[PDB]
Amino acid sequence: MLKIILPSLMLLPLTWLSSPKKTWTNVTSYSFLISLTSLTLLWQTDENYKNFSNMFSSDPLSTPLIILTAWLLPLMLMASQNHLKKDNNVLQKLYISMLISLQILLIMTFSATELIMFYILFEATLIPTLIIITRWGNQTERLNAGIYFLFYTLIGSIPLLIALILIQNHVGTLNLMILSFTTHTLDASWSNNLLWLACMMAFLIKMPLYGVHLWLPKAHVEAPIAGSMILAAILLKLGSYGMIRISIILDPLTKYMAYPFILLSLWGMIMTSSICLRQTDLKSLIAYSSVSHMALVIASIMIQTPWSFMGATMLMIAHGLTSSLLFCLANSNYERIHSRTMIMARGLQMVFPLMATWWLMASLANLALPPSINLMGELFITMSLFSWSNFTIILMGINIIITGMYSMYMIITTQRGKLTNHMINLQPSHTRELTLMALHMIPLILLTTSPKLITGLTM
Amino acid sequence: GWVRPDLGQLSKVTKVKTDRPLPENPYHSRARPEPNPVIEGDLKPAKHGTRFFFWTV
Ligand SMILES: CCCCCCCCCCCCCCCCCC(=O)OC[C@H](COP(=O)([O-])OCC[N+](C)(C)C)OC(=O)CCCCCCCCCCCCCCCCC
Repeated sequence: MLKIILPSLMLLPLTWLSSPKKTWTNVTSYSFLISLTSLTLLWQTDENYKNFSNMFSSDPLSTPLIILTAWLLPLMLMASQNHLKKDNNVLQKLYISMLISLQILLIMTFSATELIMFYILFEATLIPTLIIITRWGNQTERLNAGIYFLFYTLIGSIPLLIALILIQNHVGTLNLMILSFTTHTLDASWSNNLLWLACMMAFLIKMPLYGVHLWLPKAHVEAPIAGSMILAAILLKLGSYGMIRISIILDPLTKYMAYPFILLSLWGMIMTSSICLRQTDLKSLIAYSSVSHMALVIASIMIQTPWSFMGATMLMIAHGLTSSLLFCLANSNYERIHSRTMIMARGLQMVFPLMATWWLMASLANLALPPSINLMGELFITMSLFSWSNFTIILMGINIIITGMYSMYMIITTQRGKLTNHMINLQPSHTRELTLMALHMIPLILLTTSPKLITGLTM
Repeated sequence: GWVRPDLGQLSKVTKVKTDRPLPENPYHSRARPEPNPVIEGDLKPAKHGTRFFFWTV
């Protein structure tokens, strides 16, 4: 893991020592090489786990998240290097440093073998995205969004720290494999119920669970494009990864303690899909779609079925890719028309045909068109939920119907229809942003071609 | 035949011979409690480093 961590660390001196006319080129190229290096974690020819060191290890669950982070860093640089052209050189290098630090800390968080180090890197990732949102956001409400994000996460994560220290005192090491082997069954008392809630509520906050999801739409709206990408594509999945890692020592009382959160997830995905149906802001629509998909992931992890875990992993990877792609397309329209209003730009299919093709493919990925990994994850989550209870199919079907409805509504109101001819400032297309859309869509196609990479721990 | 002592003679410490035995425990002291069993041995290094959470050394 050190062979990925060290050159990502060396990206920062490269950023601060490169010429201002060469910084973007050098950092983008070497981050692409970093991702190519990170692809060596897929060499898993055995049932064992690649425990590289005493503090770093690789997993069938951790590996796709690490590869996705390393792949998202150059895409974030390409996405963010347009709204920083009228910007100071040291501020540009600081922004690149923030993105690189996010990538480093997220790779270390996913490769961590010890839960206290996982929590330390959790908060370490909490810092620079707050800095990015607050400093390079556009509207006034970025400060309130950053406060909401930071303190939802902190109030979640403090009882997680208390619970981790308690489990460390009880067991001795807080090492993941040691806990997985010497797991003890809890006796289902009120203290154990509170311990369960303490170690689950941080991840449920960052997922986000319904009712506590209020930080996410304003944070994603007010964030810059790279911040929205890293948030919606890695940090929610970081919460899910924490849930999967910590759920192994919570038997058996997760069986009955999972009940309120499954109901919250299902009804919240219905409610947030309805909000997407009636939402006037494109980034808000994408954010609430992310809330619904992560609610599906929450329900799968709560029901703790091998099909549910596999569908959760596939939906994590697929939703990260398609949500970053949707945010990049919305940011292209935002850099064109300087607005986020859903209905303001309408006939963009006429002027931007290839970008309309990218929009259509992103939305078809969003509504889980087969045989994509989006549909793979959603279908296996549905199968596991129907095994858990046959009446969940009603909520699943309503969610699927509204999902297709808001995705096609987005397509029709942003691309189809008559062209808003007053928008004289419609530059044709940037090869940079078309490349960004291609670099989002192609890994979706390749993972659709070979879905065995992102199945996860259970299969 | 008595001679008055000079200046400084009555005020000095004199030895004296007696057959009365010296009291071995004049304070009537109880038995003193034993000290702690001090640990001896070579100072080996710390096992597996500091063992502070996830720190290897
Ligand atoms: C994001 C949500 C935040 C709020 C909810 C957080 C989780 C709620 C449920 C857990 C209780 C609170 C966290 C406790 C962390 C430690 C848990 C633990 O170790 O449990 C076992 C321990 C018990 O210790 P034990 O396990 O050693 O028990 C000994 C048992 N025998 C003797 C049988 C062996 O539980 C506690 O000590 C819990 C005491 C909590 C007292 C303080 C609560 C303050 C308020 C909490 C919420 C504050 C933030 C929100 C404010 C409002 C915002 C709108």
